[PDB]
Amino acid sequence: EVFNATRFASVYAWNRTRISNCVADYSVLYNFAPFFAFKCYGVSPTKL
Amino acid sequence: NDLCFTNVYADSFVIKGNEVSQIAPGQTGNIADYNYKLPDDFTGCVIAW
Ligand SMILES: *[C@@H]1O[C@H](CO)[C@@H](O[C@@H]2O[C@H](CO)[C@@H](O)[C@H](O)[C@@H]2O)[C@H](O)[C@H]1NC(C)=O
Ligand SMILES: *[C@@H]1O[C@H](CO)[C@@H](O)[C@H](O)[C@H]1NC(C)=O
Repeated sequence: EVFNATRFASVYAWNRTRISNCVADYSVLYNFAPFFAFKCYGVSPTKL
Repeated sequence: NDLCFTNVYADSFVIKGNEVSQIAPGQTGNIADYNYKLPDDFTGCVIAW
């Protein structure tokens, strides 16, 4: 519901959701996303 | 012109304009991840014309 949305706001108002109390399987991160830039800085995407 | 190399590999492939900037040691993208990944401790040159 952060990736199935329809009105990702403009950058001047960067919508900020909070994700807590959950199991983060980033395979659903990959599925809604024909990626062009997955640049991770603090962590490696493979070990997420 | 003042160096001696044990062996030299010439990998050749035609790619799109942004993908030229893509090809480098330690990069990301659809090409640098699934098509051609230059190793991090690369010792060589890239040529794009
Ligand atoms: C950022 O956009 C998200 C998706 O549109 C919002 O999450 C949802 O918002 C709807 C209301 O539009 C809620 O009913 C739903 O429970 C869920 O929270 C999110 O609120 C929004 N955040 C901000 C700060 O605008
Ligand atoms: C958005 O939700 C619809 C619901 O049917 C789904 O079909 C679609 O694939 C989703 N798209 C994205 C980008 O999440």
